[PDB]
Amino acid sequence: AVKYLSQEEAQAVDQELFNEYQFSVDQLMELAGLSCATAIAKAYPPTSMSKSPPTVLVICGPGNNGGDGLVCARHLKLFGYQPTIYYPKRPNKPLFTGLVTQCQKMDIPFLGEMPPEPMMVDELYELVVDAIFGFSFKGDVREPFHSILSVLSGLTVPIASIDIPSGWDVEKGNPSGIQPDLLISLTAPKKSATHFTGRYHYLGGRFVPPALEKKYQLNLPSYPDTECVYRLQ
Amino acid sequence: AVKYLSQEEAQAVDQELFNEYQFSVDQLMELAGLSCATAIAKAYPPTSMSKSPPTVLVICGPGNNGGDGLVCARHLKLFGYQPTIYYPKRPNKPLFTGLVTQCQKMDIPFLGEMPPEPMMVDELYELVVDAIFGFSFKGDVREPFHSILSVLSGLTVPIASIDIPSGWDVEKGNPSGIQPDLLISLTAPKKSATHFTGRYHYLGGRFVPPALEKKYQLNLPSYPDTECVYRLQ
Ligand SMILES: Cc1c[nH]c(=O)[nH]c1=O
Ligand SMILES: Cc1c[nH]c(=O)[nH]c1=O
Repeated sequence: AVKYLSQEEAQAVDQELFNEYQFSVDQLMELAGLSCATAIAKAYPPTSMSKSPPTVLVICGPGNNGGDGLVCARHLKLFGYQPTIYYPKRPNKPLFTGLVTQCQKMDIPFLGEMPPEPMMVDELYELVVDAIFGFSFKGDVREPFHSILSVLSGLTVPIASIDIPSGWDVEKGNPSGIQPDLLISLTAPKKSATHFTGRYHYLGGRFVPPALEKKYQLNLPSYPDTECVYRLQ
Repeated sequence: AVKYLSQEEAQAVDQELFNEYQFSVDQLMELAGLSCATAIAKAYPPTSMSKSPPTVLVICGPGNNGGDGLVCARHLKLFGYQPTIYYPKRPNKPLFTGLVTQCQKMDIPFLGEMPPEPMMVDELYELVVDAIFGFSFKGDVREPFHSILSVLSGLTVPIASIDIPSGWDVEKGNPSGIQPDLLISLTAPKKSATHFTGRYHYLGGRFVPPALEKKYQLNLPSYPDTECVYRLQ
């Protein structure tokens, strides 16, 4: 049975990865983003969708979860989805400026505003990716994300969350928060994951050294062959 | 029919990727390395091998092909191979120091010398990955790579080459050079690829924007589902 990580633990593992093992931030994010794009394509394959190419809104927050979202948007386009991104708060750091340019030149469009009504999102986007807040959230949630989350909580189309459903307390969840259909837990699941009631839970981020998985007793499942995702439960 | 690129063309496409599209070097290398690890696992799956875990020597050169090799070693270990690396000439740049530490802490060992006789390599390593020179080679080939290539040309176990078989002229090949069993062409094949006579030719590096594939008329095949490799011919 895979370990579900405290916020303490998750912070520690993440910090080993960057300092002790010296993975660069972009390397880990590229693998995370790919895992996400991959989970989405397995859960919601293109052939199984009414639109062709199937359309997807990726909503990216102001830190690393946002960046996973950018990577994810990009691999989705390659897997034959048609993504659109909303990215309202963009850290001005080469990592993020690069990701934005990549998507831009992939003709992945960045909206200037969130569609203000649940219905409009529903009509335009067959699936929505919540790439807003991640495991290091505390929060608490400022604008424009409060009003964004609030639009999301009224959607009828599925939500895919990266790592944590944004708006949820990282260990305790949130009974009134958003309720996604797919959760991609990166590295290993966080304790908020026990409150998850969607259909698809996937593990992603196939880059965890054995020595580290042992040290924290993560008990990761065996990813099949060369896959970067594993369907849990 | 996929385009086979001149060295001119390949240099140009590569430079669009980094300048115009602003992919960072590590992002592209992580995807390349993964493609390689993946081609190897599909061509030589673990179950199909006499040793368990199956063993692999990754020989890494002094530039980017070397770095793809480091990434590749690492994903191989994750896919259940047991790799060993020989990396004699290491650029002292954070990118490469990071890759070395990652592998080190994965318990992937870096040999201090090349086993000097073809037979010793054969007895220890079921497969050898040629991660030495890449598409920007001119060369010409200095030590210790000359004596290395020379050891390789006497092997009985298969060779997997990344992008180009090292020692070959990038467009014209090399009749007396090494003769690999697997070639992983990254991005798109180079003209040396027409001289390839091994069994496995895979395309890798699933990150080519449509606008760029169109501008250079690469005519890439369709990668299946969420795969990062495609078997050619
Ligand atoms: C440990 C860790 C690293 N990176 C993530 O995105 N999530 C995690 O839980
Ligand atoms: C265009 C190009 C980029 N990167 C590579 O490794 N090989 C290539 O041919």
